[PDB]
Amino acid sequence: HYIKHPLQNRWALWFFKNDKSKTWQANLRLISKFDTVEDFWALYNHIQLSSNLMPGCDYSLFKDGIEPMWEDEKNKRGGRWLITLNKQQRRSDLDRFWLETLLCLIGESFDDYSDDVCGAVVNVRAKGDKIAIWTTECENREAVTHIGRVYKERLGLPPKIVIGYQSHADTATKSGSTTKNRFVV
Ligand SMILES: C[n+]1cn([C@@H]2O[C@H](COP(=O)(O)OP(=O)(O)OP(=O)(O)O)[C@@H](O)[C@H]2O)c2nc(N)[nH]c(=O)c21
Ligand SMILES: O=C(O)/C(Cc1ccccc1[N+](=O)[O-])=N/Nc1nc(-c2ccc(Cl)c(Cl)c2)cs1
Repeated sequence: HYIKHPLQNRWALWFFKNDKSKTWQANLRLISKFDTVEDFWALYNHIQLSSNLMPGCDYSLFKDGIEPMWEDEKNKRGGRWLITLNKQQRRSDLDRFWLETLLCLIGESFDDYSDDVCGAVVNVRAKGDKIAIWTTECENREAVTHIGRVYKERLGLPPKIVIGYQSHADTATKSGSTTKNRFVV
């Protein structure tokens, strides 16, 4: 006898293929959804086993009903904690960071503040990979800084590695690199 183990939330995995030729929204595809521990690992292990990372090919895991874009009702007033990797952290750090990020989400690692979490995004870029946790209200200093503190600790980043929280509204009018931060941790 084998019972499945429900997650607190249902999650959706999205794929994105970079192409500045086409409008941004056109490059997004919903892969599948899951709401159990078993189904999470089945999907995670399948991607690790049968797929290869590719520059310009992003994955996003968001709560059911939240599209992984600024436009979404649940993201428009929100923002993200951004982790920027060096080019050499691609190997033997990116995979660890991403899985640890996924587990923060589905395990609701931020306690009552996990409610403010929308999802997470990994960008694979030759310029340097990026991982981010998106939250729903960029002005909720309490929730945002708590999520940031726990997230940084969970990833084991050295204290002198300062990570920043960007409002999506600011990002939309500049760039994730030149976008100034609302908070640091
Ligand atoms: C997350 N996101 C990104 N874009 C567009 O895609 C561009 C690249 O966004 P990016 O997140 O892929 O970062 P990248 O490393 O490619 O480059 P940089 O951040 O500019 O340094 C952005 O400049 C936006 O124009 C977006 N456009 C819309 N409409 N909605 C979104 O959520 C969104
Ligand atoms: O043109 C492409 O390169 C495409 C198609 C695409 C996709 C989105 C936007 C545009 C386009 N396009 O241009 O046609 N690649 N699609 C991919 N899917 C996976 C992929 C999905 C799901 C799981 Cl479970 C796994 Cl293991 C791999 C890896 S790559």
